[PDB]
Amino acid sequence: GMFIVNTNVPRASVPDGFLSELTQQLAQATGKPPQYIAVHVVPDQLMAFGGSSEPCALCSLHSIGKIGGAQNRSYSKLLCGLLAERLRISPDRVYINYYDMNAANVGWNNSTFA
Amino acid sequence: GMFIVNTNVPRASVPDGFLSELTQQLAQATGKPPQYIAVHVVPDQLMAFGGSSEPCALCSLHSIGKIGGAQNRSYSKLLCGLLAERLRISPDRVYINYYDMNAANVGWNNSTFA
Amino acid sequence: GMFIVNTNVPRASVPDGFLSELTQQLAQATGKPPQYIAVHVVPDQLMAFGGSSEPCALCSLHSIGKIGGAQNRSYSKLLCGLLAERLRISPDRVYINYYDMNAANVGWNNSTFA
Repeated sequence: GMFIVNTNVPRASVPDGFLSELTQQLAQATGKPPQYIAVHVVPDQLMAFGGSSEPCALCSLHSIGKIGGAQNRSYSKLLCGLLAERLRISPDRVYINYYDMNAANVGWNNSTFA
Repeated sequence: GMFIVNTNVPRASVPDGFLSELTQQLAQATGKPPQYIAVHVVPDQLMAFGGSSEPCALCSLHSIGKIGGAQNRSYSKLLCGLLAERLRISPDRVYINYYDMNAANVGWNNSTFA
Repeated sequence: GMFIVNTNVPRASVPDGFLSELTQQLAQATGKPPQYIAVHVVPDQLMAFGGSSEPCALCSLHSIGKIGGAQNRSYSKLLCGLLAERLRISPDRVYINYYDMNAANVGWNNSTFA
C-alpha cells in the first residue's frame, strides 16, 4: 500500500509520528503487514481547493487489490478523520484518489509482484 | 477536477494569482463549478525533458468524467497556453496526463462520490 | 516516457548527471528517442517504507505502450540498480508503479498523441 498526501499545511504543523500513525492505521485498514505500507507527506505546497487557500489536501492510495466501492468509502472516513484531527484540514477540502494496481505493474526489489 | 503541475521554473516566476486563473479556466473548460476544482503547483523541481534542463512541466488532470479524445485535445491547448504565457515554458516541453476517475475511486469528505 | 522518483535521500546525495543517466538508460530500455523521455527527481521527502525512515523511494513510469509483464520486470532491475548504485537505496525499499498510457490521454504541445 502506498499513501501520498500533498498539503498547504506548514511542515511545522505535521505532528511527529504522523507517518507512523498512517502506516499503522493503513495496515489495519487494508489488512496488509505494516512492512508493505509506504507513506509520503508533502507539506508547504502551493495549492488551492475551490479557489481557496484554506488548509486542503490532495492524496492518493495505491494498492494491489484492497480497492473497491465500500472499502474506498471507509478509507475516506479513516483518512479524512486523520487529516482533520492531525493536520486540522476540513474533510470537504480533501480529495483522495484510489488506485487498484495490477501486480505486474508494481515494481519492487528488482522485479515486480506478478 | 484536480490539476497538478511539476516544473523546474523557480517559485519566484510563478505569478501571483496563477492558482486562481487555473481554477477559473479549468472550471469553464470542464463545465464544473470552481469550488470542485483543486490546483497544485510544484516549482523548483529537479527535472529534465528530452535530456534538457530548459523550462519544462509534467502535469496531470484528474476528473470524474469530462475526459475524452476531443476534450483532452482542447485542454492541452488551454493548459499549454497558460504555462507558456504565465511560466514561459515552451509547449513542446510539457506533458499532461489525463485521468478519467471513476466516482467510486475519488474520496472526499469522509466518503466517495459513488 | 516519464519517470518520477520521490525519495528521502538528501538533495546533496543526488549525483550530478543522474537525470541524464536516467534519460539515457530509459531511452535504451524503452526503445524511444531520448528526446521523448522526461525525468523527475524529488529528494528530501518526508517518507517511510515499512514504518522505517531508512533510504527508500516511491517511483512511477508512464509510457504510451512499452509497458507489460516482462518489460516491467526488467525495468525494475534497471531502475532499482540505478537507485541502489547512485542513491544507495536498498532495492527492497523501492516501489515503482507502471502506467501504460493511452495516447488520447497524454497531452503534449497543444494537442494529444491520439
